[PDB]
Amino acid sequence: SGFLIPNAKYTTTNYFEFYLPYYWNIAPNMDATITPHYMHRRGNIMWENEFRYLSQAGAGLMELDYLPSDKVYEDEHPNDDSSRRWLFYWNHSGVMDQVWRFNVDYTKVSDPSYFNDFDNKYGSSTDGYATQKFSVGYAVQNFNATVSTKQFQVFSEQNTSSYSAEPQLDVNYYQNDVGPFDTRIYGQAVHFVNTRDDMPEATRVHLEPTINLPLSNNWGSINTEAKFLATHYQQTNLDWYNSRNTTKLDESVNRVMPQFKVDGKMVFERDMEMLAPGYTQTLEPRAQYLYVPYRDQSDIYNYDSSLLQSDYSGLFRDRTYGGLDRIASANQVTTGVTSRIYDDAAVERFNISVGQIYYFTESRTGDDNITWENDDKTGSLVWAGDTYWRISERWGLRGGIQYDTRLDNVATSNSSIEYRRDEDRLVQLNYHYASPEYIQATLPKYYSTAEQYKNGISQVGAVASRPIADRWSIVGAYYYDTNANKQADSMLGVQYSSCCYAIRVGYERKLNGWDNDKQHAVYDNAIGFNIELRGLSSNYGLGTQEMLRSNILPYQNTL
Amino acid sequence: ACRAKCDWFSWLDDCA
Amino acid sequence: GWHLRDTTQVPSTMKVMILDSGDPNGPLSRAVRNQLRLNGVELLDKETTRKDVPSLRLGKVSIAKDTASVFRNGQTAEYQMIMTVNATVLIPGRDIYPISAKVFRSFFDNPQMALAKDNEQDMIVKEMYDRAAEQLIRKLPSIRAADIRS
Ligand SMILES: CCCCCCCCCCCCO[C@@H]1O[C@H](CO)[C@@H](O[C@H]2O[C@H](CO)[C@@H](O)[C@H](O)[C@H]2O)[C@H](O)[C@H]1O
Ligand SMILES: CCCCCCCCCCCCO[C@@H]1O[C@H](CO)[C@@H](O[C@H]2O[C@H](CO)[C@@H](O)[C@H](O)[C@H]2O)[C@H](O)[C@H]1O
Ligand SMILES: CCCCCCCCCCCCO[C@@H]1O[C@H](CO)[C@@H](O[C@H]2O[C@H](CO)[C@@H](O)[C@H](O)[C@H]2O)[C@H](O)[C@H]1O
Ligand SMILES: *Cc1nc(C*)nc(C*)n1
Repeated sequence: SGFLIPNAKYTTTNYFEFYLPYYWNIAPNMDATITPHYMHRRGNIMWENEFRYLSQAGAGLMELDYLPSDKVYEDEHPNDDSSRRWLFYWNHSGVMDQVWRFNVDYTKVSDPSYFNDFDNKYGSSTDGYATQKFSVGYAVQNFNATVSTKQFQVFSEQNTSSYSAEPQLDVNYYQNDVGPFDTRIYGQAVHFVNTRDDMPEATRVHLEPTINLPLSNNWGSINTEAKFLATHYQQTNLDWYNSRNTTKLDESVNRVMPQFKVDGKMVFERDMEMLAPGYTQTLEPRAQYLYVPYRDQSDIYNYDSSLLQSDYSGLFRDRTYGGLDRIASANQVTTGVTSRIYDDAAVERFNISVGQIYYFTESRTGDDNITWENDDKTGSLVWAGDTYWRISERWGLRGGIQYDTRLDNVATSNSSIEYRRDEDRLVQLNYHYASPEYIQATLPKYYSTAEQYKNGISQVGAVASRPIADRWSIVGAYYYDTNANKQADSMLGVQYSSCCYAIRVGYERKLNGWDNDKQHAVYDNAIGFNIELRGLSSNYGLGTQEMLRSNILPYQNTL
Repeated sequence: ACRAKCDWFSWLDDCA
Repeated sequence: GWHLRDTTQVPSTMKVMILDSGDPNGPLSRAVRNQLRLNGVELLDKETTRKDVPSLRLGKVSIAKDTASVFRNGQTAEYQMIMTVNATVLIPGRDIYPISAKVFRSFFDNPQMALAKDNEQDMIVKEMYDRAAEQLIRKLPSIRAADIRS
């Protein structure tokens, strides 16, 4: 086709930026866009190319941005070979014939400081790493086999060492007519490779046959499950690690372990005539017993096992860590209770869940390095709770809290209250808290020792959006950190929508980095002007929704 | 690793 | 005034139904089929000649992963994951009733164990579908309440 209408902006990182997009309708179900983006501080034109396509394999979008030379980057890195910057992005997803599944999520940048300097369309300055994943899968009603590759480019210059699966094959098989029992089998073959040439490399082969007997009534349910876990590890390039650590990794490792889990739920109902005529209240208790014997996993390097968050839903999870490198022993009982309140039309209006985990014996993975605030090992250690209340068709409220006895404090908490008359007219308040003890426990040591990490999280966010005269839309957002008493994100936006065009003016002041010299955060102020031509589509919205997604902390509908 | 005498199907702590 | 639930979770009219989706082998369809089989519901093929049977069509599934909170340097700390699922339950005589499910999850980010975090994210997704399935089942009675009134 032809040229699009240009847009512009002023930022504190690039001064005046001018965009000159050009559309290119190459054919049906595939088009392209070429954008010269002139930046004045760097004094050069970033050539951006976008390619959107549809095909039998699915739908995909590619992006390639290239800046041949940079002035700020040249000044900051005088000994660098070249100052060119580039970005490659590819997002593809498709299902062919209902059985073949293709997924691609690939992002690559020249340097870790790319997203702090340029616009955030497929990336962001809040991202800590870039993901490069390919996956091809074959799925039928009782079978699925997926082969995928995962690589990660880490931006933080603390430790660039990372692990990648190249490749990882997962196989799942099911059979639900083996007498009264339901059986399934899971298998995996993974190759772990590290970017550094001195880190260990591994090959893991895992098998997991599980058999479960479910039983149900109109008022109760009970499911028993027995599973076996067989894992074989082949580890190489482990001379360097063994040379400095007392704990020695083994080349060939075999880990065989059973697991027994019994879950049960009850449902009680009553007609809450005291509060409202015809309203129903359901009290659902739930219990679970989990037993997995200890296995010394100190001679297996941790490649993809990390501690998992324990919300109310996560209290009944059968695993403490993701992946399969660390499998903590367990002799525990989880007990929870959920109360729901339905109106006359059988529509759920209120729910509140509270649960806890009781440990009969300590959960040991063989290699215990977590730094807790106390030496509590057995007893009611983990408590979780959540609530969701629909006060009306416009008011909604959500909340969640997680308390851990070993931290001697509330581990995490979050809350939000939203009013929403329509897509355009809305207000929302939210709060997020993560204690410093939780940050120290479930993160690296330099997180605990860093000034920008050790304070934890205490963030209060306000969002508002209102239309005026059926043609103007005003959107505002303000996220503020109570610990430092400093703003984290701030955004304003005004859009005027007409019959054939829409004019949008936006402004955002956001946290953008850290100044190690003076030890204070860096803020990036941007203000952009963008006009778009209407009339070619039935879209007559006021633009509030995509304006609310512009900032680094995008709006999410909590109903 | 493991021990001198261990059972693959054990159900006990140290593969007893 | 408490008492045990004397009625089944799925309504008696929807005991035998048809599960139709555009991704029958997808994780959401598998989770919904497993949840329906848990409640003693008999699922038929979409080509079934039996009439007057309610039909549940699963709509688009959207998964978003945004940043909820950030550190003092602007790096993300908490990732909030949102799952939105839509479906329509058609009673062939009466009408089509739309239902939807929203699942909220969150997890902390750690670049140094980033691959492990990705595995955790996958596990979270494998949880969320199941939760969404339960939510859809929990709106099965209300549709019945929407049918008797008309
Ligand atoms: C679905 C809900 C019902 C599930 C079934 C009931 C589960 C609870 C019983 C688990 C059996 C294990 O036994 C339960 O835990 C430990 C052993 O593990 C016992 O504890 C005993 O042995 C342990 C050894 O581990 C000693 O450290 C402890 O000092 C001693 O009291 C508890 O006294 C008992 O309550
Ligand atoms: C339905 C079950 C309950 C969950 C429902 C949702 C309710 C919770 C959401 C609101 C969160 C309030 O947050 C809760 O109070 C404050 C922060 O506000 C923190 O409380 C803090 O108080 C003081 C002063 O800062 C500190 O010395 C203390 O150590 C710390 O705990 C809690 O650790 C946090 O958990
Ligand atoms: C829910 C309501 C949402 C709307 C409210 C949020 C939008 C209002 C703007 C708040 C942010 C403005 O930021 C506030 O003022 C100016 C910028 O204006 C910042 O100060 C800045 O000034 C200029 C930009 O003009 C920069 O060159 C300078 O380096 C910087 O200090 C202050 O340090 C901050 O206190
Ligand atoms: C490594 C190992 N070896 C044996 C014999 N048994 C177990 C459970 N584990």
